[PDB]
Amino acid sequence: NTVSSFQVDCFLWHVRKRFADQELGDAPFLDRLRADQASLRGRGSTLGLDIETATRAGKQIVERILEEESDEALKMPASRYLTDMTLEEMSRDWFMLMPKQKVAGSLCIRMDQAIMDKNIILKANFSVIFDRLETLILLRAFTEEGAIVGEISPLPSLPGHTDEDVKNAIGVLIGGLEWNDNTVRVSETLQRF
Amino acid sequence: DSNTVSSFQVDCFLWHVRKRFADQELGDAPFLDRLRADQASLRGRGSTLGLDIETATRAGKQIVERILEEESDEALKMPASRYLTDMTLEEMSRDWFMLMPKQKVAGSLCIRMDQAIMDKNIILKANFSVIFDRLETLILLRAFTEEGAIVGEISPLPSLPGHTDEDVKNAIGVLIGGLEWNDNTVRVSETLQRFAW
Repeated sequence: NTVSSFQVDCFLWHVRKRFADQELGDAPFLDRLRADQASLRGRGSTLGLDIETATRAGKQIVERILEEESDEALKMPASRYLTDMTLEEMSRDWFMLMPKQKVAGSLCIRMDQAIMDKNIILKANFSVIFDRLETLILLRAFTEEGAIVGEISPLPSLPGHTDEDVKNAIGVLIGGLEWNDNTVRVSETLQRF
Repeated sequence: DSNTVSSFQVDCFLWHVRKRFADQELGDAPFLDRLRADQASLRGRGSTLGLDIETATRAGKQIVERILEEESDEALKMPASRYLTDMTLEEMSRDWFMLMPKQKVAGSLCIRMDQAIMDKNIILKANFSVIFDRLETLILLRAFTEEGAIVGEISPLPSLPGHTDEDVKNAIGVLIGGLEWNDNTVRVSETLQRFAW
């Protein structure tokens, strides 16, 4: 497909662009770049296509090719690690005055019934794969003041958890926190996955 | 000088990507004519400079990996960081204890091992992230006996400046040392041999 090719081309041009802006890039390289820029512009018009749009489309094609890569020398795993929490934040000391604990989906859910009227955000350190959650390592609930008042942790002593298991556990946690007019928010990385 | 070998490598790797695209049977004739012609042209440029293509492709891969990471404009950014796990979650999670503690801070890394361990075969497993074919951020490394018992650890320190892949190789050496002085025989994981060393 002429269209598929063109998208890939606009995207690769874009990368050779950023490269030339990193101000590496020798003479004939900046020559080809200029020539390809003219070429693409006209191919754009002939195809009645929008370059910014077409660049975006080829980005998704190129992406899939790299994640598809079976070559050993170049292969990437790929699972990836997202950290919402600093190291200090994960291992930190916390206690509950009026503790509530609940195993669900191979996940241990905890919260302090005593806490009231706080604004709380849910931060999780966890791995993603294929644009969804793979393994949850830890998720903790923090008041505006950074105090920890809740935590969902994996139980490894028994089978693995889904991202379904996790999203459920969260919802169960928010709903417990809200009883005491706590307003509970969720990180933007927890929002996807 | 180097900007020309810099320019050469991206060209090599970008050709490769074009190749994988063409392999999917997606390109039209001009694209393929273009693929063909640039392969020949790339063959010339590596005879003259004096460069290996497979290696330069590899070289340009992280140059592009870089660019895709620093990409402003979210709709185009591609994260270059990846996550390797040698340990299970029960392993990563397990509490363990040293009969005879011996531990050491090394700049944002705690190095721990059990002095009571002698004449054993030990493997070092680690969960960590890696980037641009270099280790990026270690999460946990544990040292296991044949029977699965934890007898050592390297673990990141929380309140401190970031550690580096160098910080981590060094720390590994200090540990294998500690362990071999106790006459244990120490093997490192494949991920570790490839990345951390």
